[PDB]
Amino acid sequence: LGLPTEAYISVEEVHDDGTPTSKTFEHVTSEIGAEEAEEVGVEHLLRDIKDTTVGTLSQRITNQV
Amino acid sequence: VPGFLQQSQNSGPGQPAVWHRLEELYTKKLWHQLTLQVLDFVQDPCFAQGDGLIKLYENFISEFEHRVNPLSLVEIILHVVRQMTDPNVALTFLEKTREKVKSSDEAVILCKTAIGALKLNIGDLQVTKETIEDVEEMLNNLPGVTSVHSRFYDLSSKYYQTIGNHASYYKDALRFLGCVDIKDLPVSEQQERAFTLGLAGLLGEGVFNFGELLMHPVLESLRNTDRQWLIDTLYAFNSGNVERFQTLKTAWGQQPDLAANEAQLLRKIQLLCLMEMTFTRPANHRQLTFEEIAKSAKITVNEVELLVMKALSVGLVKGSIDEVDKRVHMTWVQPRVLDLQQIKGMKDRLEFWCTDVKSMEMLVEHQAHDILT
Amino acid sequence: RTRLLDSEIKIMKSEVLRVTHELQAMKDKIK
Amino acid sequence: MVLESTMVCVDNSEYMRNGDFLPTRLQAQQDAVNIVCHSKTRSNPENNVGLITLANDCEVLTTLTPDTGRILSKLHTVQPKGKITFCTGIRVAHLALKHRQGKNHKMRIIAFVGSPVEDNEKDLVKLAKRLKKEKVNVDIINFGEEEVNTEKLTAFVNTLNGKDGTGSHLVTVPPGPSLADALISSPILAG
Repeated sequence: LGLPTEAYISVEEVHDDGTPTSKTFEHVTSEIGAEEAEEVGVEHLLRDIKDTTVGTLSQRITNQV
Repeated sequence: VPGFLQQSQNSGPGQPAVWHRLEELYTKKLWHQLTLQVLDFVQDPCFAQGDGLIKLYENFISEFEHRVNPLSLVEIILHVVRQMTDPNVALTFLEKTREKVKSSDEAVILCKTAIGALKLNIGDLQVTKETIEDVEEMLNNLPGVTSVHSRFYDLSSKYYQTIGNHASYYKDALRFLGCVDIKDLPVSEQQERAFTLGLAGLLGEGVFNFGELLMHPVLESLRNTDRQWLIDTLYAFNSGNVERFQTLKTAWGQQPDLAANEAQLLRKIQLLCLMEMTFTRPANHRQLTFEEIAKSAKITVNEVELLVMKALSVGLVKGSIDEVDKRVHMTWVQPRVLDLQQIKGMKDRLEFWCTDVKSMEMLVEHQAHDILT
Repeated sequence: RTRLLDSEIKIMKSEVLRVTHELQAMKDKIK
Repeated sequence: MVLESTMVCVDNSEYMRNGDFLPTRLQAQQDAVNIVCHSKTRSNPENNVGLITLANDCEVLTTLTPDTGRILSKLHTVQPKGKITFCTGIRVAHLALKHRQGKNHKMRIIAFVGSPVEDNEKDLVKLAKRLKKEKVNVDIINFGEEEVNTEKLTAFVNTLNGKDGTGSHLVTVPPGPSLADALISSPILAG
């Protein structure tokens, strides 16, 4: 599910409701970078780049998670 | 100076002993004992103006001590104003000393907070309100002192004094709760401040958040000392909506403020009732008869045909409304907070439906296991 | 007076660090 | 050229602001660090000196280095205000000496106490017995002010150096103003 990296940024502020200190890490959106000739080491063994498995197993994964 | 502290400075009981100790600190050069213990004796208010007059002499001693201004100067100024009494030009002198000697920039922002408060006492919504804006710039984004933010809250509360803007009061009181160290605030003094917060402070149209501030624990416990029925009436306007019995009670709870804004508040509860149907009830019970809205707007059922349109007009939340029975069944709504313990969020609505989905997901797997491969 | 001399000595220590920084700046420039 | 690396712990606090020792206690503390770094340099050029405040924050002000230039810069603008937290700092200093790759260099800690420490005596004594197992010499020079008689520290030093141990000297602050040279002589005379 989701992605391996979790992004947190720690900031100091006054909570509007009034939590004391209000200093904590804040979650931020995270993404995967773009590289070339990187999965030749790994994906070459497997891979499934086709529309054949769309709606065959893709629906199962979404229902699964 | 050493002779002055030994005998003339003494006023309250134990003052000769503490001043003799202060002389030992002066010789020992222990600024920290002078910064905390000596200022702690100054903190005691029994001496009142007399300690403050002595404090001007002690301020010269403090200049030799060179104790950190954010701690030492602010405490000296807190009792310096008591010595000043009515400061027609005394305020300029204390501000001048604070400006001339600054251990840190943070102390300079503390000087600004004092300047604004003194200006507020002599003048209203003039340079002092602009100085309150200047203090926001001076504070910048640093809440580490926390007490400095409370001083910033004090001018923000002073801005509420300068212009009624009860919404500004609602923001400052919330800011005070965040920047207060804890419940270390004198409970009785805060309960007395909460008595005002329970009365004029929450009676002001500025705060009505269905318990976002009202159900916050520290203020409500202090507001318990304030009439409980008035405190209940404040919750009642937000979630009880029309609360006609509470409407009679609100006049009893606080005649000031409520009487002045009774028509405006009546309009606000009518808007609150319209928001209440959609967030509290999603579908089904969200749809309701025009007569219930007539009771909700405390208006006649024939009048509610006209009235629902006015409540709909505010359009605080975008939705779909059918006038067949004035049923809501609307779209987007923003609840200030969820009711109870978010019982709807548990198996009452959410979670239970999610459990049902995975069993159906298993049915998709059973339907086509070979295809999954 | 004596405190001013002590402040000058601290600045002199910073100047010794600055001579090392100048050598580092020269080394980066040399590359 | 005896090889030794010392993780000294400096103190920055409102107590350190007091200038009873020399013009300023912090300046005197900086002077004390200067002599020890010079003494280590005389003993061996490769000797590494590193220091950190033990008050409020106990990280690493400078990683241990043979050159003393970094040590001098860290002493500059030390900025004193944090309340002393000796227990966290002493634990950090001992492990930091192990952290250094060159463990062959002898491991020693010199610390300055400017304020009384609010810690259970048993808790510091338990750390001191662990320090004895680590077998790293620790000598503390109290500066300006300390818990009266440094009783907890005296027990801590005894636990650190018991059973005919190094018995590294613990210097309680001399009452009133103390010359930096007077403070430097006791560590030079014995650890």
